[PDB]
Amino acid sequence: GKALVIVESPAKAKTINKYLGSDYVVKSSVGHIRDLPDERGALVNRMGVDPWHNWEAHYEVLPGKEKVVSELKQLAEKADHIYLATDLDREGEAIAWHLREVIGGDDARYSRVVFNEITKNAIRQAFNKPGELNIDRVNAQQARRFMDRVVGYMVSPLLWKKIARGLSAGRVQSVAVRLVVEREREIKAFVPEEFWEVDASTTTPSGEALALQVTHQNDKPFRPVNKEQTQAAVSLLEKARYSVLEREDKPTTSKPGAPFITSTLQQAASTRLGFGVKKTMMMAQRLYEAGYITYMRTDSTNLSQDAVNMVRGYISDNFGKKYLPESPNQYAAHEAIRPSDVNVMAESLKDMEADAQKLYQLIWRQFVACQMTPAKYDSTTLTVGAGDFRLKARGRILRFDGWTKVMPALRILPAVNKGDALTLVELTPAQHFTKPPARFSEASLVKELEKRGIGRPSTYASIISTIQDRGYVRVENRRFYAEKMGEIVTDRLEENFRELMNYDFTAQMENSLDQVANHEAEWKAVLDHFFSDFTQQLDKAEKDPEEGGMRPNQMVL
Ligand SMILES: Cc1cn([C@H]2C[C@H](O)[C@@H](COP(=O)(O)O)O2)c(=O)[nH]c1=O
Ligand SMILES: Cc1cn([C@H]2C[C@H](O)[C@@H](COP(=O)(O)O)O2)c(=O)[nH]c1=O
Repeated sequence: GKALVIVESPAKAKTINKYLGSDYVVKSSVGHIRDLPDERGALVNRMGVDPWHNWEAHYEVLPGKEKVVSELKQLAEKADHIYLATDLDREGEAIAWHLREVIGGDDARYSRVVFNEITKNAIRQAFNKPGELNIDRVNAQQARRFMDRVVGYMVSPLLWKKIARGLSAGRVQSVAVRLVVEREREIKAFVPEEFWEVDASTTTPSGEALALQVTHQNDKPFRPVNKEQTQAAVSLLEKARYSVLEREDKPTTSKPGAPFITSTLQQAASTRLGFGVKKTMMMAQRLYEAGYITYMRTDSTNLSQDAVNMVRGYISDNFGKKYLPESPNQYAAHEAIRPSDVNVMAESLKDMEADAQKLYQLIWRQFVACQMTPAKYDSTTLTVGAGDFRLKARGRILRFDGWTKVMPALRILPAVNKGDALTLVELTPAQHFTKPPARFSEASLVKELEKRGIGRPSTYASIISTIQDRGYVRVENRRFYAEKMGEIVTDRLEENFRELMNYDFTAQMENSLDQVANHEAEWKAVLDHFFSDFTQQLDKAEKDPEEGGMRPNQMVL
């Protein structure tokens, strides 16, 4: 009469099993078990969903999954209750749904356990008050896959006939590419502008060196545009008398960032560790399944009181009172990506390759740092007057490292009083040129997608990978480049699928899927509205170019 517990991977099973008594029998589904394969029976067949028949779906068991199916049913009868312990997100919710449909039986036999980490306490609480499968979330998850399937299978064929065979269309992927093609064109059309800067080396009364940057000439910002203007300014600066007009000494602080969420974890892992989005999410996943960190698909910077209290204890013991804030820091109930146990160091992780330990370390330090006091600096700003010019010297000295103490080990302005005379040693004119917009990176793109409300913790990685192996954009030197085909398709889609390509409408769809997940909308009605708009767009696109249809990629003579 033992209880059955189902998870989606052997790894999770392994870990969760350590915290489940003998009353439980943990089993992995090993994959999704089941999923998908003016109406056209053949189109509907390929899609596995019927837009013209109220979104009737045809879910099939994946290859070689019937064995696992019969393995679960068999274990299901022997169990008095079935616990679907899939991941906490919608996809996890849908997988749980599919397992229940297959294994069949009374709904009362099923509980949906949710937990953001696989630890003794988290599993305890998760299995103490088991919840029910949330059909709204399942519907929100299926609504998403149905529309993605629709766009994919209905827009792609049009692309094959108008542009090229094999091209793919993606509800969100095409919008993502659009961001890259837009950036590509801003860069292409950028005309670098020349501007100059003049730095001045001076000596304080006490003989110390003081590097100054000219900021103003005649109270207006100093922005010479060419060599002649710079020379004229330089010959004036060469004869001027330098003196400190203002000495601004102010205490400043730097606060630690918020604990990681999916998008910032990917950004930081990419910038600091050079890790790609896929690599990061793959390692993050293994760390989560091994019970080392909380769920890695989140956009919440929340930290549980237990997590906060465990880290504050670590900070007090290992860093001291001055690094412990009066009260815990709170940022912006899911959780941030943090270690499951702060006392587990990156070096102590079992069966994790070097890079996964490094990701853990990144996550660990960010988590610890986020609960530490601010770093304190004594900032100094010197405003120097030189005839009609004003020069600036900015300095900074660390007064208290605070949170930076958990980060790896790492300009001193000389002492000058206002009114002091400075001696000019040398003037250095430097030619600069405005730089075109930076190219999207592994990080900055997810960030841009997060910013525009387009992505989603559990889609960022997928979106980034999907737009790459299909000839639209390519990553070179850890940077995105839009391919000719990416621009060609993006122009076609913007012209004939404007609503589908619109950033706001795309962000709004995410809101609409969230409305479904929160019982504020009904999935089929949301799918109907989407399909209505979609088909209207699609019908015009299929027409001849002279009818306002999509332009073929021909270059007629
Ligand atoms: C994995 C996955 C998650 N999700 C999400 C988005 C939501 O932020 C998250 C859980 O949100 P919820 O608590 O509002 O239901 O699940 C999808 O929409 N599709 C997916 O494939
Ligand atoms: C300036 C900037 C850099 N980055 C990144 C991406 C890379 O991780 C890193 C640049 O390093 P890289 O040249 O070695 O690739 O910083 C962003 O993600 N956004 C930005 O706005």
